[PDB]
Amino acid sequence: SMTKTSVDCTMYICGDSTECSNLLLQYGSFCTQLNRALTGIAVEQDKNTQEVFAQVKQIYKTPPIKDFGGFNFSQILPDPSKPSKRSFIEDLLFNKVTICAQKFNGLTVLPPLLTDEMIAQYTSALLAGTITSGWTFGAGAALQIPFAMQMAYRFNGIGVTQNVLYENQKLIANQFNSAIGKIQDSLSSTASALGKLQDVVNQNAQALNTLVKQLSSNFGAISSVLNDILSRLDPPEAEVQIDRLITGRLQSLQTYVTQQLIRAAEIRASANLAATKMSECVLGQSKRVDFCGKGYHLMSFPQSAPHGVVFLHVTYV
Amino acid sequence: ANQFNSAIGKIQDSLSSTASALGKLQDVVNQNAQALNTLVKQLSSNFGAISSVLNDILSRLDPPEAEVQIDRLITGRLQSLQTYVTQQLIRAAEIRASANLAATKMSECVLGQSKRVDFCGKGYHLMSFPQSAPHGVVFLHVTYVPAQEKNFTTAPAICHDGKAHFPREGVFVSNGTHWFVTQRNFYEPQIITTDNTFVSGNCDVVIGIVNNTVYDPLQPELDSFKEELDKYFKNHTSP
Amino acid sequence: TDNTFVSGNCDVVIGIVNNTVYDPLQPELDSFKEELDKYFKNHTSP
Amino acid sequence: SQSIIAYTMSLGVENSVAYSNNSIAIPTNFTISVTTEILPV
Repeated sequence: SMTKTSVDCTMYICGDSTECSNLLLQYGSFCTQLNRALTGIAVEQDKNTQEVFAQVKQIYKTPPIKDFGGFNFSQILPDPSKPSKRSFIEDLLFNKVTICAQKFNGLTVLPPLLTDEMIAQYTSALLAGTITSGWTFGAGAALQIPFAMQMAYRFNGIGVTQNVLYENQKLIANQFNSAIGKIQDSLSSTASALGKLQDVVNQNAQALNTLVKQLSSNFGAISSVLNDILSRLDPPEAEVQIDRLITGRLQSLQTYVTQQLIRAAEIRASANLAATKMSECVLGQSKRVDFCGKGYHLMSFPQSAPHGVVFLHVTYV
Repeated sequence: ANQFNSAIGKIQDSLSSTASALGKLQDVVNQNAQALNTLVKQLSSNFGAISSVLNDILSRLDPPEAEVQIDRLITGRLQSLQTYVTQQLIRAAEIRASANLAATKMSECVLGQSKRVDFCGKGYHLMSFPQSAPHGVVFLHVTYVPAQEKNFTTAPAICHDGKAHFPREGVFVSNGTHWFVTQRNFYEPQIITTDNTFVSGNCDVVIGIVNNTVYDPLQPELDSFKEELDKYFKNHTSP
Repeated sequence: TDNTFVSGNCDVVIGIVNNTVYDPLQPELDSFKEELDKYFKNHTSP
Repeated sequence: SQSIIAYTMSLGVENSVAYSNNSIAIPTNFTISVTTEILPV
């Protein structure tokens, strides 16, 4: 997802002015199509978040006993001592990736339907169903299976005979547990590790900063401030100067909405890739070559992150 | 056959009862209606000109002023087509994307069988039947969904003679007194045999392994020949 | 003989090599020849 | 007696999985389901 933005072009272009508002009525639907475009984008942000995260209709929960065959999931599963059900790796994800002027200039940001705890709750249900029941809870009734017996089928699916797990289970568990320690260390050490999501936060900040700054742009008028034109000029000259601001501010909204529709298609494409990986890497096992990380796919662990989803792919190399 | 025939009766009733059932195609007609309605409505917009009607400019203004007012309508109407065509290229990318998804579901869901998870409806994909619809395609996806789960006691492997037996296809399950192999997508118990399993390593490395007797289909087939073997020698001692 | 399957003669495969393929039933039948022959050897004594 | 009420949305029905290192659930019966999916072309 990306920041839900609703901009009232009526206040953006003609901020607190009835005289300007009467001039914007001469351009008609230009104001309407801009509000409909941003409303459609905002509605699609909840669609994207639900298509990727809301793939289960039951709130699955983890057992009080953590006997997963030696595999230590404590860094990817919820932490009851915290006010939100985030894991140790999810806390690194939200701590590594991080406004008043925007709302003051008619720019309104809408909250997601699934809050930062609700998205983490679906992630907890995806983790609980995956680790206790394999792919079966996505395709039908949740079938419990011991996790070490689940892994054997995982190895069978990639052309590794089931005896390789049980004859080497202690080494395979040590390799996973050591690799998850390296996931925590890598994500805690590099500031740019979430660069894929930092580009979404940076794109929204640069776009909304351009959208606010363009209110101070003259566009050829004697002033960017509608009150400075109306304080100095009569009804004949003030309308001539205000039309320069209406055309330029109108172009600044069409530029913003065009960039948001084109970026919304990038976020739709990325949410569709995340939806297909949520089904095929998390809710299943993928025989698709290099689709769930480099190597032979065993399984993936989902983790929530700011405006996105993080896949921890486990592969046989 | 009754499950398919009854489910198709429910598809008929659902599609005939709900008005929003084809909402994905109704959004194509609705988007084009709003886009073409805005495209025509904007010809009545002044865009700052003395009138939206081009003849009202030419009926009132000379060659000097009429060109200035006409350029207001040309600029605004030109922005109307640039906005329309931009929205049409952006929507055409959504139609290309949805047609490419439908083309890949036609090839993998209709022309074949898809092992892809959740690509050809919810469940294990059996088949898909195409049906045409206004501006789109409707896929009737037939999927196997596991419905009546029962809990069984299970083991990762069977120990028979100090050797570990692993399942060929299936999982080891207990009815409470006996052990059987069964497939993970339908409970049908089968006798734990040397053909249903494969051997690898001793019985110490498998965590949770259990003891049982593994049936050898060759054992009674050779024991019945051992009694024939003994009667063959007895017969040849007599002449 | 369970790990492999038969198809065609030994001339049609380019690069084929010679080896002995183990028959799990062969020692199970060799034990029947050794039992038969020891019953005959004992039966010559009385 | 009807009115518009406001509530925190439920994410789904709650279900703790009965996980154990010696128990497995197997489907003893199945549903052949026909599901409609509609794509614009």
